[PDB]
Amino acid sequence: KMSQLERNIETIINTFHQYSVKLGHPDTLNQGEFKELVRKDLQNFLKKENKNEKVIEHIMEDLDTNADKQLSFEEFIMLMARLTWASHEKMH
Amino acid sequence: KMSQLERNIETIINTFHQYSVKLGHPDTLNQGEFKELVRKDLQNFLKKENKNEKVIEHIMEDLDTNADKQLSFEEFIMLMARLTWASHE
Amino acid sequence: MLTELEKALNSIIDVYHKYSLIKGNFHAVYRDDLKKLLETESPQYIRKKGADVWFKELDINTDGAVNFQEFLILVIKMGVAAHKKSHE
Amino acid sequence: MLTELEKALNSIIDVYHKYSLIKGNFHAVYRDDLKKLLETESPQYIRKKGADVWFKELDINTDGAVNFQEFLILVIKMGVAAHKKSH
Ligand SMILES: [Ca+2]
Ligand SMILES: [Ca+2]
Ligand SMILES: [Ca+2]
Ligand SMILES: [Ca+2]
Ligand SMILES: [Ca+2]
Ligand SMILES: [Ca+2]
Ligand SMILES: [Ca+2]
Ligand SMILES: [Ca+2]
Ligand SMILES: [Cl-]
Ligand SMILES: [Cl-]
Repeated sequence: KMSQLERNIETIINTFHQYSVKLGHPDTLNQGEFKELVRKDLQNFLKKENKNEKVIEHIMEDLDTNADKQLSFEEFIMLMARLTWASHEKMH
Repeated sequence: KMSQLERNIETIINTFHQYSVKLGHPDTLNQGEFKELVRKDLQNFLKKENKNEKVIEHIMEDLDTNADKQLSFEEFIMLMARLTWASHE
Repeated sequence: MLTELEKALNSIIDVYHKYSLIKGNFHAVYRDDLKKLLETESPQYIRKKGADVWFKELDINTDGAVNFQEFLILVIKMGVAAHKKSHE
Repeated sequence: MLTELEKALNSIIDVYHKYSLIKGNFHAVYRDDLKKLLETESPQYIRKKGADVWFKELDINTDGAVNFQEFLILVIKMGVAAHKKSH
């Protein structure tokens, strides 16, 4: 009964939750949680970026629009849209 | 008195028009008009693509959302935004 | 091996493709196509806005179509709303 | 040598940065920054909508800022409207 799109969104949310709850505020990602999520769950889409810890750091800084050193889900979803676009583009 | 953003938008509109007006509907780009604009005015941004006429045709076809073989300004501006984004990245 | 998260992102592209292929330009979803997408793919709290209201919101360049990057606005808003729900 | 069209596209990025560099995250334009942007950069037929309405319309992810891709929505709407006016 859950649609294809709804399942994909639930996958995103559950993956964010998996890491956000490890430490600190349970609904945001701190830097270490973000790094863990990217290294494991985006090991292909961010393969080049993962090779440099400082690049992963800059991506989180850029996403962290209220500059509180954590990523809310609202902040994080923008990465998801950007990566979906990037994947769409390279399947040309 | 025109702002910087306004000047940049005027440049876009006037570039579109330089080509759209030459032939056919005066406020849309036909295929030859789009090709000319891309060839000359996007010679750097679309340098690789310009080497293949079929690549440019496909770009236009993608942008042509009402499938009328012409790009309206509405359709064309989506390219300008994509290109700004690509430059930014 | 793509991860489950990566496969979810690619699946989002596939959802869009399901609807852009119905008619016309295959990189465009038109008003009725979006109505069908909202009805099949989105929850009631998203649908209740109205397909025409969503279409007007998503069609940034007002060319009468929703392209893939415009569709991503809906996906972001759906994501943000579902996340809110999942802890409420 | 960039063409004049290409320089116009790069200048759109400069306009965003004039405002995104005011405070906080350099990839973010906050609600007060966006108000200054509309007042300085956009014509009356764009400004009259009001900075709060525009901010809500551009802040797609509701994170309290307008990023560069969100700003491009405003640029698209301003271009379409300007094009309408010019004829
Ligand atoms: Ca946390
Ligand atoms: Ca934050
Ligand atoms: Ca023409
Ligand atoms: Ca057309
Ligand atoms: Ca279609
Ligand atoms: Ca559109
Ligand atoms: Ca800023
Ligand atoms: Ca935002
Ligand atoms: Cl049609
Ligand atoms: Cl701040």
